[PDB]
Amino acid sequence: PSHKTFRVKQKLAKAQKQNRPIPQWIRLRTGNTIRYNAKRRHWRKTRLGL
Amino acid sequence: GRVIRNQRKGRGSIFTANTRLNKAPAKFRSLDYAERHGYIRGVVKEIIHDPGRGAPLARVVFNSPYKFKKQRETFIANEGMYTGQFIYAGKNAALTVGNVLPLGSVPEGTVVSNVEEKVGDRGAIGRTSGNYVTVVGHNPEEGKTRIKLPSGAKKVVSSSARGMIGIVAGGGRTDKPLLKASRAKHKFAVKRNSWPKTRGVAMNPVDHPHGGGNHQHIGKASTISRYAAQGQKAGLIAARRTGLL
Amino acid sequence: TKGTSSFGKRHTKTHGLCRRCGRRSLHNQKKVCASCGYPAAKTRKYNWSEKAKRRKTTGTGRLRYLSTVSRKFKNGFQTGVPKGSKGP
Amino acid sequence: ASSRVTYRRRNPYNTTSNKTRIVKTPGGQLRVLHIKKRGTAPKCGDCGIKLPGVPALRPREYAQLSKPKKTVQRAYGGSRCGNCVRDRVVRAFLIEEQKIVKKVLKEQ
RNA sequence: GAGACCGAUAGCGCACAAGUAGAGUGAUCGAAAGAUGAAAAGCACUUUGAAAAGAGGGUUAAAUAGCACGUGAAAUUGUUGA
RNA sequence: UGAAGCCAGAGGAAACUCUGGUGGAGGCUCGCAGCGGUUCUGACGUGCAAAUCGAUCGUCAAAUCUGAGCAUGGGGGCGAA
RNA sequence: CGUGAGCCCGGGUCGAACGGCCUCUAGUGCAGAUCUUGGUGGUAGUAGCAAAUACUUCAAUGAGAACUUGAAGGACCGAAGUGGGGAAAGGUUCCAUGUGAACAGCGGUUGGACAUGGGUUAGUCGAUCCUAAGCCAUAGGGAAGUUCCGUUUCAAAGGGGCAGUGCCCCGUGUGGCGAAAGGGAAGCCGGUUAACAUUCCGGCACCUGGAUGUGGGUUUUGCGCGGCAACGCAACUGAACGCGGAGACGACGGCGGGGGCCCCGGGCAGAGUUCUCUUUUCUUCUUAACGGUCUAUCACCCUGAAAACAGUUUGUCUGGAGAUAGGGUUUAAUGGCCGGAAGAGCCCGACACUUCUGUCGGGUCCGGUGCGCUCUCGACGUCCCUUGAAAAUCCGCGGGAGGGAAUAAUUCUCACGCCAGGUCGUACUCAUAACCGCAGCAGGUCUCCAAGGUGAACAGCCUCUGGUUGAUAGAACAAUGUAGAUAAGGGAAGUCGGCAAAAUAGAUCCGUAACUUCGGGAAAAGGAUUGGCUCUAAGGGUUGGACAACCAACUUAGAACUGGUACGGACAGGGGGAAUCUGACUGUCUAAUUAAAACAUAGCAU
RNA sequence: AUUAACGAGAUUCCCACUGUCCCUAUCUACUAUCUAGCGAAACCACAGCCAAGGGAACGGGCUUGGCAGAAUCAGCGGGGAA
RNA sequence: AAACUUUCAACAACGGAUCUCUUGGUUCUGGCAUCGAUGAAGAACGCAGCGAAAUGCGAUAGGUAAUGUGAAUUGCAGAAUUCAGUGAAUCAUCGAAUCUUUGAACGCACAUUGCGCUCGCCAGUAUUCUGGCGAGCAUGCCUGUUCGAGCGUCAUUU
Ligand SMILES: [Mg+2]
Ligand SMILES: [Mg+2]
Ligand SMILES: [Mg+2]
Ligand SMILES: [Mg+2]
Ligand SMILES: [Mg+2]
Ligand SMILES: [Mg+2]
Ligand SMILES: [Mg+2]
Ligand SMILES: [Mg+2]
Ligand SMILES: [Mg+2]
Ligand SMILES: [Mg+2]
Ligand SMILES: [Mg+2]
Ligand SMILES: [Mg+2]
Ligand SMILES: [Mg+2]
Ligand SMILES: [Mg+2]
Ligand SMILES: [Mg+2]
Ligand SMILES: [Mg+2]
Ligand SMILES: [Mg+2]
Ligand SMILES: [Mg+2]
Ligand SMILES: [Mg+2]
Ligand SMILES: [Mg+2]
Ligand SMILES: [Mg+2]
Ligand SMILES: [Mg+2]
Ligand SMILES: [Mg+2]
Ligand SMILES: [Mg+2]
Ligand SMILES: [Mg+2]
Ligand SMILES: [Mg+2]
Ligand SMILES: [Mg+2]
Ligand SMILES: [Mg+2]
Ligand SMILES: [Mg+2]
Ligand SMILES: [Mg+2]
Ligand SMILES: [Mg+2]
Ligand SMILES: [Mg+2]
Ligand SMILES: [Mg+2]
Ligand SMILES: [Mg+2]
Ligand SMILES: [Mg+2]
Ligand SMILES: [Mg+2]
Ligand SMILES: [Mg+2]
Ligand SMILES: [Mg+2]
Ligand SMILES: [Mg+2]
Ligand SMILES: [Mg+2]
Ligand SMILES: [Mg+2]
Ligand SMILES: [Mg+2]
Ligand SMILES: [Mg+2]
Ligand SMILES: [Mg+2]
Ligand SMILES: [Mg+2]
Ligand SMILES: [Mg+2]
Ligand SMILES: [Mg+2]
Ligand SMILES: [Mg+2]
Ligand SMILES: [Mg+2]
Ligand SMILES: [Mg+2]
Ligand SMILES: [Mg+2]
Ligand SMILES: [Mg+2]
Ligand SMILES: [Mg+2]
Ligand SMILES: [Mg+2]
Ligand SMILES: [Mg+2]
Ligand SMILES: [Mg+2]
Ligand SMILES: [Mg+2]
Ligand SMILES: [Mg+2]
Ligand SMILES: [Mg+2]
Ligand SMILES: [Mg+2]
Ligand SMILES: [Mg+2]
Repeated sequence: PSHKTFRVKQKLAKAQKQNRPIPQWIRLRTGNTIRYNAKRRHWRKTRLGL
Repeated sequence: GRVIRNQRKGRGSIFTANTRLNKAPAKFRSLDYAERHGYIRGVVKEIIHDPGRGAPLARVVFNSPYKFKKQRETFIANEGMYTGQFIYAGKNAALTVGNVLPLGSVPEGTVVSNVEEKVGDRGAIGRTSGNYVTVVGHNPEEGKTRIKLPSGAKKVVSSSARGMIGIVAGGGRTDKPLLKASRAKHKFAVKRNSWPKTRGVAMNPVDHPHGGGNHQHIGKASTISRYAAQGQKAGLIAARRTGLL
Repeated sequence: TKGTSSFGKRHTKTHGLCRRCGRRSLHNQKKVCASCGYPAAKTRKYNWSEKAKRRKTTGTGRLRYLSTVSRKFKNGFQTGVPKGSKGP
Repeated sequence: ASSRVTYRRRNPYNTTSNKTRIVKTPGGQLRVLHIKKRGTAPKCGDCGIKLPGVPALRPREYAQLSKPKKTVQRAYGGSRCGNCVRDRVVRAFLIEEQKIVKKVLKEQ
């Protein structure tokens, strides 16, 4: 809601910075296995559970 | 079976009394030096309605004999009391309607209300609408007074027990049919959650001792022993007799 | 109408976030966590759930202080400086 | 055309604290102004009739008025009405006189 | 420190960003997923296409190893032949 | 639709009885929204839907409907059953 | 090769280990267990992608356009909306720029998708403060214990003054949490962004707290005057303690006042139509918080003393406990006027301009009506065996403690002047795509604002402001369907059964039975009328003395004329009667097969 | 036992009314139908023409006969003890 | 005859079996005894040149000090003065520190980044008001200190 309860608003800030794709330069690190962000979250797919 | 309805009433939480609209309880003022040897005077400020009671209450204001303050107190009004009336309470109070006197200083044959069984128990007997206590006789050798209760039972109380001269207000209340499920519903809505009652004979055997059967009937006698085991007392408990009187 | 129709009336949020365990299991009316049991001092866990203890046990976090205890013991809880270090 | 209006606060219900009146602004728009409850005139302590001479405001607003504006210049001021103050003067005098009469009768 | 143990549907649920992603109001439930090559040398350049890509051409011992990558069975499918 | 109460007029010896208004009572009545769910045993019945859709229907000033906060916890609760 | 389980060889692929023989060892041999896990078929390019009325033309973009965009036309929602806001819930879905794949069950150049950036500004809004139902500490008491009870008790419980201690005064009693819908200090208008606004900018205010100066007021027998009174004035001392008020309260009914909306005239401007007609159809003509000032129901005061009783409401109440009448005081503004404030906003016209979007001129008016709608206020009234929260907080009064000038003090409840107002939320959706239902699901989810016509009417139907034109499309028109319908003559012969459909239906007038608890039945049953046009009559207000003049909008009644005898012309809208069984009635339940005679109820009895 | 009023309660009859019926016919919209795109599921020992006989006493298979000619589209509800 | 259906082979598909491996598991054996009010385990939020996760760390934040080694890190420029360096590194060791909000969690609460009280310093005309900074204020129990209460009680004055 628009009434946010600052503790809750602090979790929402964490959730949107975490929802980013992986930098390109990580895919070239001489022994890398990381290929794509497997913890991607979308508001139409999965609930944050707050 | 399961726990029957009359067993669940002792736990509460839906069966507790509704008392939001009920303000201070109706009782005398604490027995003190003024009332023990003499009398004190109070003024009926206003007569009010107490939800779920049926008899009007009167808020009477006295003067504190020690502190320079007015002690509010809610009595149970008698038929005849009015706002601005002077109320006298004490051993030496005059015998008029609305005055609070010890039962030992009141002649036999009178009519009093809000009698107390024990000295200091500020009002126990005769507090509903049209009910009252009659003084049958005295016995000053040991200071005991024989009274008659609204139920018709005689009883002996201390001659120092107090009481209010007259008959409680609101008499004749139960002489008008309610005529409607609403009028019963509103009557009990301010008292507690006890309406309506499903018939036990219409229940299932899991729910009540009477439930079950291909016909609605009570299998055994409706008269239940005095010492039944808390879940068997679902009838006429310890009936000396039954049938039409 | 206990199915699809009744699920539309469901916007009340019985359980909220807990200060001690960070799970959405703090009952809002009872004010008691359903996971760590937090009105209380003693963390909630039972021996009839081996998985529940495993998820909550000592090796599952940062170990901000116990990770250093092992090294301190192995050197015998030293104090001081290594025999003439630079600067007082 | 359309002349409908909206609440200017986040309370969407027709509660007692959410009372509004419609105005027309200098810009030509119909708007709502959220209005507080109206005050209640102070009543007499004895009979309960509205006291003349004292305004009707909310309880906190009386702290803003000057002293003469909150009371009349009689004995019991803006607390009891004139008819009740007049009765108190007569009651005090008559009962005190009767007490003196009862007194001198007692010793004689 | 070892083994007459298991060897990626096995061995702990987890050989991997595993008590993770995800489900449930909650107590709790809980996976799948290893392997190019010795070395990225991970296909410059030309041409068709809007593009993905294709065809030449090049790297490599090998692309019948092209990141959908060691080998590549069967079920099932396409073309050719009988 | 029109209960008390109120106004005017008429009849009668009286008791009292009639007439016209006013008034606006009722767990009254027709009926829209809301609430419900009688029939078609209609549609659908690997559905729009793990119970919905259409017409028809019950109630509609109250024992009506309803939000949030709170209480009752499993041989326990709660139940116009 | 072997009877066989199997073994061996040749050919192709592949790139790092493996085999025979003798003993030892075992998690050692699969066709099944509605076996387990993973993968793949036929069915099959099949069922299907059919509720919510509906799209078409041109141009641009683009490789590509039914579902991108602009223009034009045609439509729908039709104010209890497909509109404008919010509460819960969601969490960046908001905005700009760009886009390969995947998603949008057809496409896609488009997107709530993907990628990169940006976006939420408060003393005045809300939380924060108070308490409610209730929850948890403390003192204590149980329990082996996790803990249970207890919330004022069988407790030595706390709160302030004066100069890190000293000295005083009171004490009945001594905690916290609990509402973004309850109580509550205080902000309005105009402008501004791609995205914020009672929050930014400009103007103009208000409240609280703290300091403190000037002016004014009071006082030389110390704490103001006026009025008969209701009370008034810019101030005009007031300690402990006590008293009172506000906060602070139901549902419904008609009535009166006010704001907004609707409606009708005239005027100034602009637009539409103009074969003909219409002095015509439509649109703008506005005034916030705040500071004053003048009025507005009740009520109260003074004079006076009423029957021939009077005053008086739609509603019958008031009056020797003082009415009518006359004169006054006062609570109540969302009322008039002034400031704010025309300098704003809006509407026209004339020129600038490369952009910056610039300049100038004119105007922004005056009335009426109403069982109209909505909100609100007020006085009455009805109902209750139903009487319809509490606390923080503020104020008044009683009381008279202390203090206070005659040369300066003093009320800092008067005016002005000074300083400060911390923390968190603030974007967006609020739903036939942003919530829950496995989903972009015909389901479900609280609330505010609510135009014109017809009409009794937030009934149905059509339209305006605003918003959509979204739901796979094209062509044919077989059977069988689903939905909507009509049928000659008969009229329930169909069927377990009039199931389904048809018929009746609004308003006005007439007429209305048995039975009855006398209240009903009853809209009983059953009849007649209804359009258009031209008239006539009745039902009012204001100012001047059964009159005259100037206004007003609806309702009812009567009569001619008229028509393919049609007229509640669509919409909307009771079928009825005679009985039997059962439950008195209103009400309730088996969410998702049973709504009933079952449950409940009032009444009766124990 | 009787009951006025009330009833989406059960029952019988009468009036009106009508496609329930005699006895069917016709019209409209959306499907079904054909096309472009998209595109499942249940089910499945192997399969899919009968008559009789016998048989676990009702066969698609066995025995004896009848017969029997690619590949298909729209309907249909006898059989597959579907 | 083609099409269609069925069978086989080559090639090409779908799928991930088989073979080989392995910074993993499992079992056994040997040694050791070390959490926390000096604030533990756990939780939340942050910190990198370019980072989402993992790992590490805490406003001194992919870390500082100290010691040892001795020339790196690496996906790109950035360190080339750090080349006698008096010293690189995502190194090892680790004895000094830092350690946000919480949590037994401790001023009262907490569904609030809410509400308080004491002391000291600084600024605003300020012992009282406002703001900034620092140090503090839980409960039970123990030993002692000091201030008290009770005709429980002793003696004296009186
Ligand atoms: Mg039963
Ligand atoms: Mg039993
Ligand atoms: Mg039965
Ligand atoms: Mg709910
Ligand atoms: Mg509020
Ligand atoms: Mg005044
Ligand atoms: Mg090779
Ligand atoms: Mg290879
Ligand atoms: Mg391969
Ligand atoms: Mg094969
Ligand atoms: Mg309805
Ligand atoms: Mg339905
Ligand atoms: Mg059906
Ligand atoms: Mg079907
Ligand atoms: Mg409620
Ligand atoms: Mg190799
Ligand atoms: Mg085995
Ligand atoms: Mg096998
Ligand atoms: Mg097998
Ligand atoms: Mg199987
Ligand atoms: Mg098809
Ligand atoms: Mg369909
Ligand atoms: Mg409405
Ligand atoms: Mg809304
Ligand atoms: Mg957008
Ligand atoms: Mg698509
Ligand atoms: Mg596509
Ligand atoms: Mg407790
Ligand atoms: Mg609170
Ligand atoms: Mg609040
Ligand atoms: Mg916006
Ligand atoms: Mg400003
Ligand atoms: Mg004066
Ligand atoms: Mg009050
Ligand atoms: Mg209230
Ligand atoms: Mg003005
Ligand atoms: Mg204001
Ligand atoms: Mg008068
Ligand atoms: Mg006003
Ligand atoms: Mg309303
Ligand atoms: Mg009233
Ligand atoms: Mg905002
Ligand atoms: Mg907003
Ligand atoms: Mg929004
Ligand atoms: Mg909305
Ligand atoms: Mg969803
Ligand atoms: Mg779910
Ligand atoms: Mg009309
Ligand atoms: Mg309408
Ligand atoms: Mg569709
Ligand atoms: Mg027949
Ligand atoms: Mg059911
Ligand atoms: Mg049913
Ligand atoms: Mg019954
Ligand atoms: Mg046969
Ligand atoms: Mg067969
Ligand atoms: Mg044979
Ligand atoms: Mg044969
Ligand atoms: Mg068949
Ligand atoms: Mg069929
Ligand atoms: Mg063969």
